[PDB]
Amino acid sequence: RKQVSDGVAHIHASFNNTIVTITDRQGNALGWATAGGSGFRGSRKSTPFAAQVAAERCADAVKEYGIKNLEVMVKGPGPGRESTIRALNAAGFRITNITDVTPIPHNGCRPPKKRRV
Amino acid sequence: PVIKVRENEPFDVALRRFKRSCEKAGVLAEVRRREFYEKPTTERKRAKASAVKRHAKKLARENARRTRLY
Amino acid sequence: PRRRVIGQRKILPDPKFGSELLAKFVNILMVDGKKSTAESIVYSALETLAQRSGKSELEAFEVALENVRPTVEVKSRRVGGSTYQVPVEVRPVRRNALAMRWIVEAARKRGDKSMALRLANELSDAAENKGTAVKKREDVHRMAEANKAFA
RNA sequence: UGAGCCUUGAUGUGUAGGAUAGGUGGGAGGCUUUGAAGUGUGGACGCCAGUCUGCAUGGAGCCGACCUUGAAAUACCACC
RNA sequence: CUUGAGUCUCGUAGAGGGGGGUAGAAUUCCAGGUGUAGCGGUGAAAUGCGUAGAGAUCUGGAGGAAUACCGGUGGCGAAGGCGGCCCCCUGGACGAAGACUGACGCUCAGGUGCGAAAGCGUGGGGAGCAAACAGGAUUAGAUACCCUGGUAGUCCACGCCGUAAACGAUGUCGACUUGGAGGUUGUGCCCUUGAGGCGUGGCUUCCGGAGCUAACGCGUUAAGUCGACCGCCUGGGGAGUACGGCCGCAAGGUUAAAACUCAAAUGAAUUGACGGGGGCCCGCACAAGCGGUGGAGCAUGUGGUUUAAUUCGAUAACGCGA
RNA sequence: CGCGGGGUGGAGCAGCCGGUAGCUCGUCGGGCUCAUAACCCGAAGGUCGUCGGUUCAAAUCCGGCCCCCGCAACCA
RNA sequence: CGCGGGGUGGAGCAGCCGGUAGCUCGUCGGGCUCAUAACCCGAAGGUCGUCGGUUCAAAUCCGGCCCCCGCAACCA
Repeated sequence: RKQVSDGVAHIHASFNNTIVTITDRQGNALGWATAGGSGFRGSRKSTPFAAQVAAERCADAVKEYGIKNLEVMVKGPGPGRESTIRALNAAGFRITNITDVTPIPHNGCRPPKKRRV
Repeated sequence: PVIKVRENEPFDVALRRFKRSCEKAGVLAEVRRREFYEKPTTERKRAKASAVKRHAKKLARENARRTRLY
Repeated sequence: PRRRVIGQRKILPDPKFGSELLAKFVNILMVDGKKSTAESIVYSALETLAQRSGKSELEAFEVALENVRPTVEVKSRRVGGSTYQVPVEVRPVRRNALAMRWIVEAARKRGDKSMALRLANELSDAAENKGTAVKKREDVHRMAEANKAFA
């Protein structure tokens, strides 16, 4: 595999599960990991800790690519948002940019109905 | 909330800054709001109710303040 | 309780070695307020243990204790629909107690004949890092690890 | 992109162990100015101990039955 | 005659209406790249989608619907309602001065029109959402709430429907009666010496006086003090139902009884009690621990059954009166 | 009369080779429960309609009989 | 009869060189749990159908037999 110095970390942070995907700067995904994949289910995988460990796993996976610089793109609302980036930092990439990329419509599609609980 | 880490800037500081930016944006809040459909009526009601509450806080409480507690 | 925290009561150190911890252990062991018998048993356990491992009577005991002390235990919050066991850092006073209690339990369980002998055996096991108390400790730790997501 | 083949190279951890022993027969010394041991490392394999090999440097020696072992040297060798 | 009512002049603010363009974000799908085992979902799960390569991620395309921020107890409209930006057609409101008309006004049974959402008809459209429906949960059951899907419908055109807690639960028009704090939109003067100072008009939010009110409350935007016109009520149920008429493609709307039946039904406020309302606090209430009961045998009391009688009582009763 | 389903624990639905002998509601038992329809634990109820035989496994494969079904055909 | 797959822990799917001897659900113990399941930890169950041999590694490569598959061909 071709080594690459700089890339992006996409952090899809949902309410139920965090997904971290490291990619090159062009768009092509190198590796990924998830809180659900990291051995957490239901209550556990919707937590900051879980997200962090997913991030760590992802980092581990893209060791062979030899990535030093990293820009982070954080998507969605969740626990795995601050935690994940911290984890990434710990894992030892130079974090270059921290971007928020939550899809906010400018009033477009009707959301689903409100839950009655 | 696009941000770039400055030269010889700590990670933690950067993170904090990012968080602040996010807060300013009100992105999370927006997301929360758009999770489910709010009927127009409901939306109206909240807005008016909230306004009323605010008004109550401002004036009635001020009146109370004039008189000492003990 | 709700209203007021209270200062822990005064405990006398045991006559043989002059130790608070030892005294506490003896107390824990004791049943039906027969302290003397319990203390004798404890002493016996110590002596045998000392013979086995060398060192001193007290030092060996301490070492044994060390291998069964829990860094972290869990508690049940249960805020959700289902129960969530949450880990908590267990304080110095409590940890020591817990280990002792576990040891005692192990001793009680054990299939050897005399109580003192059983206790000694348990201590030895603890020192070596096998046995019942140690297992219990591991389990406790394991649970905490499992539920580390909650904090 | 799959896949054969004349050919010349590499590849092979039961534990005894100089340590990454496939087996049979002919055998006691093969290689060394169409350049030997030691050093620098480019690319491969890997059971992390090492093994083969490119180019540079070096210029007069490394490896044998060995002590062990159910089987002995990749001292040269042909058959696969 | 000019004070009401209207016309003309110049401005002003506006999601007022109709028509036609366009912009950007986001969702969905399609095609392709990267990539590898999960994704999704919940209180927890499962159905569901995934190694036939999903989810994630990037590129390109399609199409529909709605318009983040601005945005406000802000604005406009008779009400219903109206929200990206641009243009075309178009209705009303307000102010400034003048000039004109000269009571031309107010209200309105029948009548006529406009009238959310759903619904209907014909023809288009269809991304998202979603009655119905299906499956998965939950449950005693769950024809629900939750989850995964999902069709009418929502969108457009032209017709119909004519109702909503269509509410300020407050008809319209006019006059008069103490105050304060704002918002919005004009406009006159003033050294705008500055975001200001002093007025004067329109619409508007809150508080409160007199008065009014069953009280709650209303209070110059009246539910006060009066006048003009209209609409409507006459105990609760039966019933806004039946019959008949009129209207409607239908759904149904509208008009609108009676028998029979009860002595109530209601409104506001009051004291409690209660709440799977909220705040503060306590108790071996939980938590933290130690020892029990529930199994055994016996003692003992009770229930029951039996008995000639198994004395009567207790049932925070049951080693209780004893 | 002939031909396809088969015959059970208070009723019902029981895993192609005969060795598995049930599950639902029900009744009792006891605490939960402010109250139960509860959740949960355990307990009494058979013949496998019947008469026989192939075989140690038989109700469980076959010969006949009694019924319940279903059949479709008939009727001077 | 001839020819391609191979034959296992209660069932199933097990990493080209023979030295690795499993994973899922299952049963039991415990941990947590209101519950149940999910979840965590650990524990009993082999022959590798079989008979042999190349070799210290063999079920793990080969010679035969018993079956399960699959084959496609045949039948006076």
